[PDB]
Parts: sequence; structure tokens; C-alpha cells
Amino acid sequence: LCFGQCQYTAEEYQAIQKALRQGHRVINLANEMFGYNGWAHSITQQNVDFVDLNNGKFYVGVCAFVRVQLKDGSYHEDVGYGVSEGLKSKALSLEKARKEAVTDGLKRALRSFGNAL
Amino acid sequence: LCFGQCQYTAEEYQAIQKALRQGHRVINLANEMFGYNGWAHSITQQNVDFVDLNNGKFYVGVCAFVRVQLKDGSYHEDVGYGVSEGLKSKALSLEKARKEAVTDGLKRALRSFGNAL
Amino acid sequence: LCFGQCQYTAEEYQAIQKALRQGHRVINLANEMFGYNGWAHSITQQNVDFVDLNNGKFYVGVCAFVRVQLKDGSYHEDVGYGVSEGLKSKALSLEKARKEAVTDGLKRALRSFGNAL
Amino acid sequence: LCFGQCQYTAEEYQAIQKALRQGHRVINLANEMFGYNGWAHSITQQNVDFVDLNNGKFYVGVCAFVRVQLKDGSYHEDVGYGVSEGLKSKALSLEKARKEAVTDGLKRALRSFGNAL
Amino acid sequence: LCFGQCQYTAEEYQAIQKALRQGHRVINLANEMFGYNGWAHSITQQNVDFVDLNNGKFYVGVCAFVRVQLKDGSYHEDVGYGVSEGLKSKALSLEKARKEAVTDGLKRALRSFGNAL
Amino acid sequence: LCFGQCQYTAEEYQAIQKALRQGHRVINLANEMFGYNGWAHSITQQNVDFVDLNNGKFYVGVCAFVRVQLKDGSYHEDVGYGVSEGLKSKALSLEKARKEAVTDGLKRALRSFGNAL
Amino acid sequence: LCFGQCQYTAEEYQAIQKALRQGHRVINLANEMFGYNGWAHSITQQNVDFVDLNNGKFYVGVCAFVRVQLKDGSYHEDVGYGVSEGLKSKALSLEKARKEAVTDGLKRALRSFGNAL
Amino acid sequence: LCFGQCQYTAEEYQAIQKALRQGHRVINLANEMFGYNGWAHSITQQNVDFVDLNNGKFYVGVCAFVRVQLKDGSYHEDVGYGVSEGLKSKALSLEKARKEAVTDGLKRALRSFGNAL
Amino acid sequence: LCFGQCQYTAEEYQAIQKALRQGHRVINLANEMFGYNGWAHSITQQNVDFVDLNNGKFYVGVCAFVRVQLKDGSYHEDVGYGVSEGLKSKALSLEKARKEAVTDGLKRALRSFGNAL
Amino acid sequence: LCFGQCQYTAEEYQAIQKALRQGHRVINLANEMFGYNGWAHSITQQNVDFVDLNNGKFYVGVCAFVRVQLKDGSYHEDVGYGVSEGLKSKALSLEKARKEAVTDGLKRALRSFGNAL
Amino acid sequence: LCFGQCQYTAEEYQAIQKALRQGHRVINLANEMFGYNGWAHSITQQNVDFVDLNNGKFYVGVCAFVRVQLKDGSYHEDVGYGVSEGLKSKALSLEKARKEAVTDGLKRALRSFGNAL
Repeated sequence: LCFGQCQYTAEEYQAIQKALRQGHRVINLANEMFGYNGWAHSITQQNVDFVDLNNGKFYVGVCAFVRVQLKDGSYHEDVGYGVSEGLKSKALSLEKARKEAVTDGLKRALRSFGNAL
Repeated sequence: LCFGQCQYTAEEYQAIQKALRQGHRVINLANEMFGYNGWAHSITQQNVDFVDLNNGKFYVGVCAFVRVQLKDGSYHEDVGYGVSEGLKSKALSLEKARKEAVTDGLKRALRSFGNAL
Repeated sequence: LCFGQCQYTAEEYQAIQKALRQGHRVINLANEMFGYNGWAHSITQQNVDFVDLNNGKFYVGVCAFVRVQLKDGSYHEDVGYGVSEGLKSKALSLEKARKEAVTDGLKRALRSFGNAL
Repeated sequence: LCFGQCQYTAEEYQAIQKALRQGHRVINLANEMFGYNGWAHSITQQNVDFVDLNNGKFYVGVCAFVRVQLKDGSYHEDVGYGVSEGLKSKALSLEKARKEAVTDGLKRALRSFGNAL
Repeated sequence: LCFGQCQYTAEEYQAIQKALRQGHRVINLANEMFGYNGWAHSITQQNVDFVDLNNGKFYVGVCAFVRVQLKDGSYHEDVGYGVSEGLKSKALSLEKARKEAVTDGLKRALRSFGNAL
Repeated sequence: LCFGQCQYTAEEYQAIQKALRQGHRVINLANEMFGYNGWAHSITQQNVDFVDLNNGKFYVGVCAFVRVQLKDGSYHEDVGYGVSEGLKSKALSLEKARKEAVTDGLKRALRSFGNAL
Repeated sequence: LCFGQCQYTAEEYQAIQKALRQGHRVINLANEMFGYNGWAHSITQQNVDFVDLNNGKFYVGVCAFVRVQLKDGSYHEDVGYGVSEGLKSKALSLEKARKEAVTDGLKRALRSFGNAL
Repeated sequence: LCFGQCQYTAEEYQAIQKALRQGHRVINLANEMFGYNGWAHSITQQNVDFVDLNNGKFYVGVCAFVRVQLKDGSYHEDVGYGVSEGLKSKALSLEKARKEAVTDGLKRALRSFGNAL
Repeated sequence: LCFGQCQYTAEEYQAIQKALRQGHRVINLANEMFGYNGWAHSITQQNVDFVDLNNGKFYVGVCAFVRVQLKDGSYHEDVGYGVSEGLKSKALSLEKARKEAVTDGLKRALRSFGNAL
Repeated sequence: LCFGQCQYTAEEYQAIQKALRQGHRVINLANEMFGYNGWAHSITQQNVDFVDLNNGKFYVGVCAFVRVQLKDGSYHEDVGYGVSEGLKSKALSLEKARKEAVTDGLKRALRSFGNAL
Repeated sequence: LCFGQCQYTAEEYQAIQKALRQGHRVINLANEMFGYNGWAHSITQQNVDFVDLNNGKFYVGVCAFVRVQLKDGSYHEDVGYGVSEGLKSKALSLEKARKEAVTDGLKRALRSFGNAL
């Protein structure tokens, strides 16, 4: 059926659970375990907490919520934070903080499914 | 069926209830009890109560609502709070407070299902 | 069927009513009576009434609405209030008040189903 | 069927009407008459009319709308008011007023079904 | 069927119309005529027109819309007004005005169904 | 069927039209013609145009829209206005104006169905 | 069927068209042509353009949109305007303008169906 | 079927197209071509561009969008503009401008169906 | 079927495509190609960019989005702009600009279907 | 079926893919490849970034999002930008910028389907 | 079936996964792997972080969220950032930043499906 409506078989579910019980690495692990079409992730919220200028340096902090969903319908959502310090230009700091926040949120949300992740 | 619409069997329900009657640890317990696809959790609301600057120290407090849902449809929601004191940088304090709030909310919401959690 | 659509049997309903006629304790009682998947609770509204600073002390009051729902569809909603006085730090006072409000609301809403609760 | 969609039988309806023709007490009466799963109640609106400080005393007034619904679908909604005077602390006055308002609204809404209530 | 979808029988409709052709009293009359599950009422809107302080007295006026609905689906809505004068305390005046407004609205809306009401 | 979905019979429609071709009086006429469950009325909008204080007198004007609907689905909506002059107290003037506006709107909307009304 | 879903017969449609090809008068004509349950009208928008005070006289102008709908589903909407000049009191001017606007809108919208109207 | 869902026959469509290929006049033409129940028109938006006072004269301009729809479902929408100059009173200018705008919009939208209109 | 749900036949589609491969003129072409009931157009957005007063002259610019839809469901949307310069009166400039914008948008959107348009 | 719900055949899909693998020109190419009824395009968002006046010259920049959709349901969305410099009049600059933005967005969005575009 | 509802076959899924395990280049790779109708992409959010003027130079930073969806229903969303520095004109900087942000977001979102991308 369509994504979010299919169901696993007994053997497939058992194998997946056994493997589970035991950021490119985590993405590769997820693709190998669930399959390229077996999982999805999205961003539900993001905002900038503060942007401060020190003596020629920028300090930035970003928050982001990441939602991970499976083919069956189960989901997990967690928060991620990104920080950049000691940089000279605003753009690089903001870019790094925003990307790191999303990556950390994805990692934390994907850890909830098992110890392997 | 799809998540949120399936139903347990008599034997499975009895076994789950017997086991129930009796934050990585609680996550592992939940995955072992309900299964990797048997439970879900989400964040419904979050806000910053206050950010104050003392004599070189930051005090922060964060609130968060966490909703836990099962395969059948039952759900439980509870509040969690995170606090950071004595830190030097704003970003670390905010990150720690936000993550701790979500973790505490998840723990409290997952305790409502039984004594084992 | 799915949660919120199932119906009780005559014998089960009679037994539940007889037991009913007669905050970890109330949670345990509810789980024993209705079952781990037989009841649910949620938070519909919450706000801070006031935060005042006395001579080195914080006074806080919080309101919260708690909704309790059963497997059949019946529901009960009630208000709860939490107060903290004599504390030194804002964060602890707020946390205690917020949690106590939710707990009191849950207790009051769960009392409406019978004398046992 | 699900709550809000079932229908009474002729004998059950006749018995209920005969009994009807004739705040823990009213709750017990309702549970005995309709059953623990035969009625529900909720809060639709609530607000604080005024908070005034006299010579060391607090005067408070609260309004609340309470909606009572039955298994069949019939419903009744009424207003309730709570007042607190002569108290010393704001939190206790607010708590008492809010709870009393909800209780009075529930009583008034539950009186509309018959003389027994 | 569910409330708001059932239909009367010819004899029942004829008897009800004959009886109709001819605030606890009106409530009792309605319950006797339509039945405890044969009618419903609700509040759609309410507001405070003005609150004025005279030489130690409070003058208050409240408006309210009341909607009455039957089992078949027919409905009638009317306005009600409540006034309090000569009182000393704000809370009692507001409570009396608000309750009287709802009661008057219910009476006026219930009069539209026939002369008996 | 439910209200707003039923249909008339040929003889009933012919009789109703013949009678039609030819504020308690108009309400009684409508109830006698269409039946206690054959018509409905509601308020869609209402506002206060102005409140002015003359030399000890209040002048008030109110607008209201009234919608009348039948069992089949046909409907008619019209405006009504209420005015009060020469009164001493604000509350009585407002009450009279508001009620008169609704009554006039109902009359005008009910006149559109025929000459008898 | 329900209003807005029925369909005419060939003979009835032909007769209606022949009669069509050829404010109480227009209302009577419409009721005679389409039937008391064959047409409907409503108000979609209304506002006050201006209220000016001359040397003891009030000038008022009101706009209104009127929508006319038939049993089949066809509809026509048109604008109407009402003006009052030379009056002494605000309330009468406003009432007359508002009613005249609705009447003119109804007339203009009902003229679009044929020359007879 | 209901309006907006019926379909033409081959002969009727051919005749209508042949006639088409070739503001009371345009309304009469449309009623003769499509039928009294074969077309509809409505107003989707209207606003006042400007109102300026010259040396004792009013200049007004109004915009309006008119949507024309047929029985099958096809539709056409176009803009219309109305202007009044040299008038003495505001009300007459506004009325004339508003009505002329709607009429012009209807004409322009009805021209899109063919050369005959 | 209803508009927006029908489908072409193979021969009709082939003929239409062959003819396509090759503002009253474009309207006539569209009506001849698709048919009077084979195409539709609408306005989705419109606004005034600026209105400036030079030495006795008005400069105006208007934007408009035009959406063209066919019987099958295919659609095309494009922007149109209208400009008026050297005029003496505001109303004529605005009218001309607004109408020209819609016409240009219609032309551009209708050109996307083929070279013939 | 209706647009956005049909499906290609194996041979047609293979031919289209082979042709794909390899602003009037791109429009002609798209119409020849997918067909006059095989593709659609729309505008989802547009805004003006800035309008600055230099020494007698206007500088303008416009952004636009363009969404391209096919008969099956696949879609692609991309951003386009338009710039005008050295012009004398505001209207021409704005018109050119807005049209160029939409054209560039359409081109970029249509390039994503293959190398031929 | 329609896009977002179809399902892969076992052999096709296996081949796609094997190929996956291993910005025109990435677009070509995606079209070759999934097919011209096998994938889609869209923009969910975009904003300008800051626009600063240095000594004759413009510094710009843009954020964008890109959502990639497949035929089955699986999806992945990621953030992209674009920066422009050292440019002389605002328009070129903004255009380059906005386009680069979307391209980077597309690349990052498309990398999540496998190592080949």
C-alpha cells in the first residue's frame, strides 16, 4: 500500500527487531536496516535563539525539531541544538549552526528506535 | 492495520499487562516491552520561561509537553522541566535545559503505564 | 476496534461498576481497574497566573485543565491548581507548581468516575 | 456503539425517566443513575472577571461554562460562578474560586435533567 | 438513532402537538413533555455590556444567547438580559446578572414552541 | 429523515400553499401552519449602533439579522432594528432595544413566506 | 430531495419559463411563480458608508449584498443601496436606510430571472 | 442533477454553440439562450478606490469582480469599474458608481462566452 | 461529467492538438477551438503597485494573476501588468490600467497552450 | 481520468523517457513532448525585494516561485529572479522584472525533468 | 495509481536498492535512477537572514527548506544555505544566494537516500 499504511510480516518484523537490539554513518545504518523507502524524516520547527557580537566574533545558537516516521506509521520526535563560536563571518556561523542542529536532532530521534542507532 | 488502528490479542494483552505490573534505560525497557514499532512519542509544546544573567552566570528554565501514544490508540501526556545553573555560556545552558526537559517529560509520561517504567 | 470506539461486554461492565462503587497510588488503581490500555489523560490548557518576588522569596500559582478519556468514549475534565511559596530559586518553584497542578487536575478528574478513586 | 451514538432500550429509558422524576453527592447520584460510563462533563470557557486588593484582603470572581453530555447525545450547558473574600494570599483565593465555579456549573447543568439531581 | 437524527411517529407527534397547544417550572414542563432526553439547550454567546460604580452601589447588565434544540433537529434561539442594581459587592451582582440572563434566554427560547411553555 | 432533509407530500404542500395565500400572534400562526417541528429561527449577527446620553435620558439603537429555515431547506433572512428613547436607566433601554430588534427581524423574515404571516 | 438538490420536470420548467418571459408585490409574484418553498434569499454583507451631521439633520448611506437562490441551485447576487436625508433622529434614519438597502438589493437580484419580476 | 453537475446533450450543445457564434438587454439575451436556470452570477470582491471632495462636487471610483457560472461548471470572471463625477451628494454618487461597476463587470464577463453577448 | 472531470476522446484530442500546433480575437479563437464550455478563466490576485501625481498627470501601475483552466483539469497561470500615463483623471487611469492588466494576463496565460493562440 | 490521476502506459512512458534523455522555445518543446494537456504550471509566491531610485534611474528585483505539475502527479518547484536596471519609468521596470522572474522560474523548474529541456 | 500511492515490485525495489548502495549531475543521476516521474521536490520555507552594506559591498545570507518525495510516499527534508560576498549590486547577490540555497538543500536532501547521490 501507500507509505504510512503498509504492515510488516512476522518474519520481517522479527528480523528487524533482532538486528535493532544488537552524520553519514547513521544514515547508512538506517538505509541498510529499514531500506531506502522504509524511513523518512522532516523538520517541524526551527528558530534562532540569539545572535550576539563579541570583540570581532559571532556567537549563535539554533533550535530544531526533527520528526522521524516509518513505513508502518510509528514516529519519534526530538530536539536538536547547534552552536557556533569563534567565527568571523555571520553567514558561515549561521549555516554551520543550522545544519548541525538538524543533524543532531536526526541522530537523537533515530537513537530512540534501538541501541544499534 | 496502520499504526493507531491495530488491536492486541488476548494472550498478548495479558502478557503485556503481567510484565507491566511487575534516559536510555527507560527507552530500552519500552522497546523491549512494546516493541520498536509498538510505541511513539512527540512534543506538543515548548517555551522558555526566563533567561537571567547573574554575576557572570546564566540561569535558564524550560517547559515542555510530551505525548506518548501506543499502537492501539491509548495515550498519555505530561509536563517536563529543565533547569541549568552555574554555566558560563548561554548556548550550552539552553541546550542542556531543553534536552533535559524533553527527557524528563518522556520519563514522566512513560511512568503512567505501569510500575515497571 | 481502535481506541475510543470499542464497547464493553455486559459482564465486564457489571464487574467494573461493582468495583468502582466499592500521585502514584491513583495511577496504580486506575491501571488495575481499567487496564494499562483502558484509560488515557491529556492536558488541554495551562497558564501562569502570577509570579511575584517578595523579600528574597518567590510566590507562584499555576492553572491546568486535565482531560481523562476511556476506551468507550466517556470523558471527564477538571481544573487543577499548583502553588509554591518560600522557595529561593524561580526554576524549582515553577517546576513544582506546574507538576503539582497537573497531578491535582488528574486526581480530581479521576475522582468523578467513582468513590474508589 | 461508541459514546455519543448508542441508543437506550424502551425498558431502560422508562426506568431512567421514572427514577429521574422521583459536590460528591450529585456525582454519586449521577453515577448511580446513568452509570460510570453513561455521562460526561467538560469545561468550554473560563476567565477571571477581576482581582482587587483591599486593605490586606483579596476579592476574586471567576466565571466558567460547563457542558454535560449523555451517551445518547443529549447535552445541557450552564454557567457557574465562584467568589472568594477575606483571604490573605492570592493563590488560595484563586484556587478556591476556580474550583467552586466549576463545581457550581456542574451542579446547575446536572439539575436540568430532573428533580432528583 | 443518535441525537439530532431520530424522527417521531405519527401518534407521538400528534400527542405532543396536542399537549403543546393546550426557572424550575419550565424545566419540569419541558422534561415532562419532550422527555429527559428529548431536548437540549446551550449558550452560544455572552458578554458584559457595562459595569458602573455609583455612590457605593454597582450597576451591571449582561447579554446572552441561548439555543434550544430538539431530538429531531428543530431549534430556536433567543436573547436574554440580566440586570442587578443596588448591590454592594461586585461578585454577587455579576453572578446574579449572568445567571438571570441565561435563565431568561432559556425561558424566551422555550416559549416559541407553544403556548404551554 | 433529519431536519433540513425531509420532503413534503403533494397534498400537504398544496394545503400549506393554499393556507399561506389566504410577537406571540405570528409565532402561534407559524406553529399552527408549519407545526411545532416544521420551522426554526436563529440569530446570525447583532451589534450596537450607538449609545448616547442626553440630559438625563438614554438613546439606543440595535441591529440584528434573523434567519428563518423550514424542514425542507428553504430559508429567508432579514434585518431588524430596535430603538429605545426617553428611558432613565441604561440596562432597561438596552434590553428592550435588543429584544425588539430580534422580534422585528423575526416578523419581517416570516412575512416573506406569504400574506397570512 | 433536499433544497438545492431537486430538479424540475420538463413540463414544469417549460411553464415556469413561459410565465417568466411574459416590496410586497415582488415577493407575492415570486411566491406565486416559484412557490413558497421554491426560492430563498439571504444577506451576505452589509456596512455603513458614512454618518454625517448637518445643521440638525442626519445623512446616512448603507450598502448591502443580497443573494437569491432557487430549489435547483441557480443563484443571483446583486448590490443594494439605501439613503436617508432630512431626518431628525439617528435611529430612524439608520433603520430606514438599512431596510431600504435590503429591499432594493432583493428587487434587483430578483429582476435578473426575467422580465416579469 | 443539481446545479453545477448536469451535462448537456449533443443536440442541445450544438444548438447553443450555433446560436452563440451568431443592462437589461444582455440579461434578456442570456435568459433566452441558456434559460432562467441555466446561468448564474455573483460578486467576489468590491472596494472603494477613493472618495475626493472638489469645489462642491464628489468624485468616486469603485472596483468589482463578477463571476459568471453555467449549469455544467464552466465559469468566467472579469473586473468592472464605476465612476461618478459632477454630483452634489455623496450617497447618490456612491450608489450609482457601485451599481454601474457591477453591471459593467457582468457585461464584460458575459461577453467572453461568444460574440452574441 | 461535471466540468473539470471529463476526458477527451482520442480523435478529439488529436484534432485539437493538430489545430493548436498550426482581446476579442484570442477569445474568439479559444471559443472556436475548445468550445464555449471547454475553457474557463479567473483572477486569483490583484493589487495596485503605486499611484503618483505629476504636474497635472497621473501615473498608475497594476498587477494581476490570471488562471486559465480546461475541461480536463489542465491549467496555466501567468502575470499581467497594466500602465496608464498622461491622463488627467484618476478614475479613467485606474479603470484602463486594471482592465489592461487582466487582458494581458489572459493573453499570456492562453499563449502557453500552443502557437496558434 | 481527471487531471492528476491518470497513469501512463508502458510504451508511452518508455518513449517519453527516451525522448527526455536525448521562453517560447521551451514551451513549444514541452507541448510537443507531454502534449497540450500533459503539463501545467502555476505561481505559488511572489514579492518585491526592493525598489530604489538612483540619479534618475530605477533598480528593481523580484522573486517568484513556480510549480510545474504533470498529468500523473509528479511536480517540481524552483525559484526565479528578475532584475531591471537603467530604466527611466517605474512601471516598465516592474513589468519587465515580474515577467522575467516568472519566465526564469518556469525554465528552471522545467529543466529538472531532463536534459532536453 | 496516482503519484504518492503506487507501490514497487520486488524485483524493481531490489534493483533500485542495489543501484543506490553502489547541480545538474545529481539531477541527472536521480532521473536515471528513479525515472523522470519517480521523484519530486518542493520548497516549504525560505527567508532572508540579513542584508548588510559594507564599504561598497553587499553581504547576504538565505535559508531554505527543501522536501523531496518519491512515488511510494517516502520523503526527506533538509535545510540549505546560500551566501554571496564581494558583489557590487544587490540584485545579483540576492539571486545567487537564493538559487544556491535551493540547490544545496536539494543536494543534501537527495543524499539521504543512499551513497550514490
